[PDB]
Amino acid sequence: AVRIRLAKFGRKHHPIYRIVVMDAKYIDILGTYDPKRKVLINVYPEKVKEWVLKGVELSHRAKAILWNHGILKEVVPEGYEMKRVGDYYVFEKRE
Repeated sequence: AVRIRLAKFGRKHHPIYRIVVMDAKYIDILGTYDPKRKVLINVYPEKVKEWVLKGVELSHRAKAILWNHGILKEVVPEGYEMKRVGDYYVFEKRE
């Protein structure tokens, strides 16, 4: 399926992860994350609103980054709920 997940980028002792949209290059890049310093180097919030509200599945850690860094809070409207589905997370309309 099309999912939001992490892809390796960078070097030994300094790993870097792109948050990407891919089907299992990439469909879209949602941002760039540094796990050691715990910062988002780049983020593209218009891209994350689009894909997340499309019901695309997020990996646990892609969800964690975007939630903790308040990216989800700025872009996901009330009336959309996050659901935990197996290994993934999805946002969908309440009703």
